[PDB]
Amino acid sequence: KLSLDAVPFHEPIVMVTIAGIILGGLALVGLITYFGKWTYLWKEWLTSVDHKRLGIMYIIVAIVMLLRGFADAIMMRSQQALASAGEAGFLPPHHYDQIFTAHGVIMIFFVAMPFVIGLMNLVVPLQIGARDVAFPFLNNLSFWFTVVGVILVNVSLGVGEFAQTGWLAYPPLSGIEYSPGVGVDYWIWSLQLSGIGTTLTGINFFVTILKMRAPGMTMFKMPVFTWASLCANVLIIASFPILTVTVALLTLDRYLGTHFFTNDMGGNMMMYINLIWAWGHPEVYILILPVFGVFSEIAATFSRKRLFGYTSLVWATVCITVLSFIVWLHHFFTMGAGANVNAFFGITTMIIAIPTGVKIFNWLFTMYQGRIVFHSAMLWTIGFIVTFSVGGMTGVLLAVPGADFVLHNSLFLIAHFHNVIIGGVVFGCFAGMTYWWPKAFGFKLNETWGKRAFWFWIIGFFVAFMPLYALGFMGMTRRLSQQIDPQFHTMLMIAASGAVLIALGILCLVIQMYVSIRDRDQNRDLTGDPWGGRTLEWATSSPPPFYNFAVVPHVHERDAFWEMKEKGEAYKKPDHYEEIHMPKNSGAGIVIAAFSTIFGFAMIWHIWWLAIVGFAGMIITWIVKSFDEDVDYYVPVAEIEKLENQHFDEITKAGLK
Amino acid sequence: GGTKIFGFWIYLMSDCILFSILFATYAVLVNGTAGGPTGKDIFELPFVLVETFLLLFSSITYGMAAIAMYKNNKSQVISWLALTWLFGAGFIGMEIYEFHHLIVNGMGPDRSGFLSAFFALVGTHGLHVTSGLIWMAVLMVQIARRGLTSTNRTRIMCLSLFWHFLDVVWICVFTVVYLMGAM
Amino acid sequence: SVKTYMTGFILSIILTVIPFWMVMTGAASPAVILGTILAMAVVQVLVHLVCFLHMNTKSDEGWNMTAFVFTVLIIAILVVGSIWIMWNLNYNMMMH
Amino acid sequence: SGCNSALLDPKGQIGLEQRSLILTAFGLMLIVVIPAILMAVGFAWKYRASNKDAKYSPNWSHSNKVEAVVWTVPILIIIFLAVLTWKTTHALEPSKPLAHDEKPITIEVVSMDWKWFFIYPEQGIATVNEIAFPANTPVYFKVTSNSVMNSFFIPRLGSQIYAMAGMQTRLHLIANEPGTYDGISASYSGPGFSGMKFKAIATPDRAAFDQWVAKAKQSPNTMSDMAAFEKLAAPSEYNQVEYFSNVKPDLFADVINKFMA
Ligand code: HEO
Ligand SMILES: CCCCCCCC/C=C/CCCCCCCC(=O)OC[C@H](COP(=O)(O)OCCN)OC(=O)CCCCCCC/C=C/CCCCCCCC
Ligand SMILES: CCCCCCCC/C=C\CCCCCCCC(=O)O[C@H](COC(=O)CCCCCCC/C=C/CCCCCCCC)COP(=O)(O)OCCN
Ligand code: HEM
Ligand SMILES: COC(=O)c1sc2ccc([N+](=O)[O-])cc2c1O
Ligand SMILES: [Cu+2]
Repeated sequence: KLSLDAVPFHEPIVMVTIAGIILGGLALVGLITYFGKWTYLWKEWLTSVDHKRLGIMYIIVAIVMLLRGFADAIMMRSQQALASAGEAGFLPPHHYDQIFTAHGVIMIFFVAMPFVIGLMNLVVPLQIGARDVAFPFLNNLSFWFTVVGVILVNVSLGVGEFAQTGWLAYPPLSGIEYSPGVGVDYWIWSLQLSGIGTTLTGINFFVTILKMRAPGMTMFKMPVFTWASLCANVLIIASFPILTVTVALLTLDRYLGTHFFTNDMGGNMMMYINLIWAWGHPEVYILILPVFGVFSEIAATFSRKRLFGYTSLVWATVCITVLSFIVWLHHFFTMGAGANVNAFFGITTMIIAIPTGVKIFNWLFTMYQGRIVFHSAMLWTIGFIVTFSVGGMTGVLLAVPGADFVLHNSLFLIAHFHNVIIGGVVFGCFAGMTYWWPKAFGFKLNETWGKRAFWFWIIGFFVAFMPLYALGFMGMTRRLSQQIDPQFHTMLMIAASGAVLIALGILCLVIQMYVSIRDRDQNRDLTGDPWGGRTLEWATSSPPPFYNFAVVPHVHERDAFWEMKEKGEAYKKPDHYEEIHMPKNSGAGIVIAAFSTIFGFAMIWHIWWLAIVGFAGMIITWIVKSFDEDVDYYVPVAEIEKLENQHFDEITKAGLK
Repeated sequence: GGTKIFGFWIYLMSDCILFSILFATYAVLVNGTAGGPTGKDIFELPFVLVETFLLLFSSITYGMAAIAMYKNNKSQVISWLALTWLFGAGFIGMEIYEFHHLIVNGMGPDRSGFLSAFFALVGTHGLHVTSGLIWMAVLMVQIARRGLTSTNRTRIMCLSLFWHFLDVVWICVFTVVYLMGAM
Repeated sequence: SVKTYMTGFILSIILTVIPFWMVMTGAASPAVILGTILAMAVVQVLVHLVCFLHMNTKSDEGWNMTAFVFTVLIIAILVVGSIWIMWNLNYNMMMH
Repeated sequence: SGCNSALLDPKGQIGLEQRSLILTAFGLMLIVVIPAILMAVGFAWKYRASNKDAKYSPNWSHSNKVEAVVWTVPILIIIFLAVLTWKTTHALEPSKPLAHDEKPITIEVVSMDWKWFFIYPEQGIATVNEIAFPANTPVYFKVTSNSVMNSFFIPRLGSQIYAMAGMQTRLHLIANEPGTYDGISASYSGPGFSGMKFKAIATPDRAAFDQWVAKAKQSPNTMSDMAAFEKLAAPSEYNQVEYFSNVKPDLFADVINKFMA
């Protein structure tokens, strides 16, 4: 029995063109991989326990989902432009609601989160001088759980719908009685599986940073990006359980007819808003803390100057981590709590703003009296300081409950959080991508197209969300689809131009990637240390070896690689390379996530037999992987010798040292 | 080596957060009874006492298994692990008995918000204990097949952390929901 | 550790029985009962941690006492804040 | 930030106080944000890398004066903001009775599928997607929901308070000037959420409000029973203004008790 599946996919509406082009494009890659390398794509990628390849795959998934999230953004902006001035838009309400809920879910969970997790996966083991993450198979399984969530969300665009409830699915509207459709089930199961993956990767990175640091690198000689990653993983471990429990309770309400959040049989629908934001704000700092680290490096790297407030930045990040769990209620001020609770949580939300300001001034004083080379990443850093200051200012303006009563769900809130994400996580992920592109692929991204993309992005964002600040001051609320007030038409037609400019920016980024890959043989980062460098990640070949360090660095100082370059002990060939122990690539994750894609989908549609054979499949593949014993290999000294000789001869072909 | 044990400890901290969220939900919805059971009329505290004794016995037998794992004795480790699994299976079957008795009557999770929260918290602890029992069965099979090898000693320590953490969670459960439920 | 585990067994049995007997047989005001059951639960949790889990400050170069302290601080923040927020809401959600 | 926008040109006392709070917070955060952006661009050009006249001082990490200032001034700003926030939160709490001489006009608001329902309990009126009340007269909104969570928001008057099924929230709003003020649902509720737009006619005086009440009393249909409320509660997106002469004496209480049982 196929159960609730049936065969209305999207036939009444024209969204089967996109479903038609996502299966055609798949066919294209199905041909392209056929006309080329398939065993490479399985042996090296798609089964890797290497943090670098898994981070690259995370970022690839993040970019791919960024294209669909931005398509949703363009459709929403054109729908709001058309609905204002009177004309009925090309999106009915039932589809516009799916579109904004999927934009929020894809962007928070499948664009912003995978991009940050991929940057951390690619960089953190290199910075701490570690060969690999603490739990490599758990990192592969976390990546493939994120892929399971991506696949479930994309399939929601095909068979069935996605939730028409908002990206957090508030409980009364997302209940089984008011949302009988399968959209909230897609939301629930993609989020549950992505949350499992994110929690596992938080455990992986927390343990990697705490335990697998290089000998001699104390915790305050650690790179600042690693500090930000450690704090973000603390937030992941202490928050994503909240999301898991909340979505599990919603699952029980929608499947077993329980009454956690129903409004009738003793259920308290406000407790979901308390819980979903109990994780909501920590996962908002899960996104912004690593990119802070991304700018703590890119500044100190592109100012030719030691990062100013290392202790101040570290303690500000720790304070942000501690305080992110005491601010949640600032997301439902208007729910009706007393003046004491609203005032207390507004005070804590304004208190959690001093560390971020200290970090901003630490970066702009790291630029003080430095050699600022305006590389693309440095432009992204200046843009981040400029726009993130505005976004945080507006957020603190919202942090006061009195202002939030009149600005709770206006377009001013939309402008706030898009200012702090686009000018935050998005700017920091593009900055990190350009900064560490040589440390992942060997090539260097085309700086011309990178600057073009940065300018388009910043200008388009500014000319697309400042109108939303004005609309928030005009009283326009979130998620309006049809018959907008024509009073709002001008600002929405200025925000449409900004969305078009951000489209041009994403196009410039795509062109940048294409030209960099086409011009790969030029700008080949021979030395494996472009744009100066101040951390251990730059003490390796531009594509790092699979072990990424023949001899673990000793890291006597804080800015290890810069100190090694100044001291002259930068590139030393060791007397002997010992055999080193590496984890072996394991495809079990694929299987512990293939049955995760089944189980979720067979749970979204009430296919109980297939959900049981997907859950049993996951658990039994986990048992089988537990029984596996040859999950490691000592790499022969010949391979290490050959790779290190190649790297050191390449250094000799430059200033040899 | 110890990295796996430390990472499982951090995951047990994540599960501490999960159980804290379920405890907050139970504390919110405890008075959310809708013309149904008030807790004091369904908890049957002798049941809770014998169940707490059973789970404490399971924890003690696992501790004996661990101290026998420090010594190089495969047989007694397996024996104590089987005893722990029997205690945990009794625990799980007794909670399935209680949940069945609630479900057959009109006092199911769908009856009221209080019963839904009770079922969430207690059945989540039950599913954790059941997953620990599946893990314990697999660990017994692997110990029998390969002995107390380095991989299995780490798994023994991780499952010890898991089992004692579940016992602590049950301490908090029987204190919060069962005892405070009956004044 | 056998002596430690048996002392934990005895302490946890005498810490589980006492609250159960207090609740079943009364013998105290319904304010002493709550205090004593909460105190016995806290002490029993501490016993299960220090004895059975072998929790010590020196293990894992810290980060095992630190991890539990931070986790229980987050548990306290989440639970207490959720209960305070939901109590204030439910009072503000009333017909009064 | 429009000059004639709803929030930065409010016609209600709560709106005026919230606008004052918004402006004060905006300026007090600007006196630290404008320096941040101005230094981000100045330090960038001045020090540059081409500029050779710059000081180029590497390895200059710690400074006690700079760190002291950067930990001092935001702390002072946030201390003032927290004091102002506590005062304005205890003054602007939606459940505060506004301390006004005039007796408040009680309106019982019930969000429905995609429409707003207003029970005037002392006037006896019922209305859909329209309210009226005397200008400079306190208005006490007892807001609840019938289907899902909404937010009873009049942008030009003040706070937006969440409407919740089975729960009565309180919102006191007073309009200092007459006129028709748009009101919306500020929380997404479903396909017809874009059509949950009502109007609030702040009548010039009690006489105009009484005339509006009489016009509503001249309505053929009533809300005498709960079946009429349920018929009205049927899903409809873009409802038109509709009046009902008399209502069940405790219809709002019964609407809430549908959920609290
Ligand atoms: C990247 C993620 C991110 C980050 C980092 C922030 C940062 C902040 N946010 Fe926002 N936000 C984010 C993303 C969101 N916020 C939200 C919602 C939200 C809400 C209300 C929710 C609602 O009404 O519905 C408030 C009040 C804030 C406030 C703040 C504050 C005070 C900060 C501060 O941390 C900003 C700190 C930075 C500052 C302040 C600028 C730097 C400092 C300078 C330049 C000088 C410093 C001096 C002083 C502070 C005195 N946020 C929502 C929910 C929207 C929705 O889904 O509906 C999202 C997604
Ligand atoms: C049809 C079956 C129905 C069952 C219904 C009851 C629920 C059962 C749930 C079982 C979940 C899985 C339990 C664990 C099985 C696997 C155990 C295992 O592999 O043990 C070893 C394994 C790996 O050891 P290594 O030495 O690193 O191995 C290296 C080589 N791979 O050890 C571990 O550390 C794994 C620990 C597993 C912990 C599992 C925790 C489960 C928590 C469940 C939470 C449920 C929350 C409530 C919601 C439930 C859904 C509504
Ligand atoms: C029905 C509701 C929806 C959810 C259904 C699915 C539930 C979960 C199914 C399983 C997912 C997790 C699989 C975990 C695989 C093993 C993890 C593990 O033990 O990792 C160790 C690492 O050591 C550890 O123990 C890792 C740190 C501790 C992790 C403990 C938690 C693992 C996940 C448990 C389940 C979490 C979610 C449960 C359900 C929650 C509610 C939905 C092995 O990795 P390596 O270090 O490379 O060792 C060699 C491998 N060949
Ligand atoms: C630059 C590209 C983007 C544009 C143009 C854009 C634009 C929009 C628009 C127009 C909306 C609808 C607002 C409304 O009418 O209520 C929206 C909603 C949203 N966006 Fe974006 N967005 C972009 C990228 C992102 C990113 C990067 C994130 C975060 C990772 C994000 C998170 C959200 C969320 C959470 C919502 C609300 C979803 C909901 O209401 O359920 N967006 N965005
Ligand atoms: C729930 O999601 C949706 O309803 C829709 S419609 C639509 C149309 C085009 C694209 N696109 O080009 O990526 C995406 C989507 C999308 O996600
Ligand atoms: Cu927040």
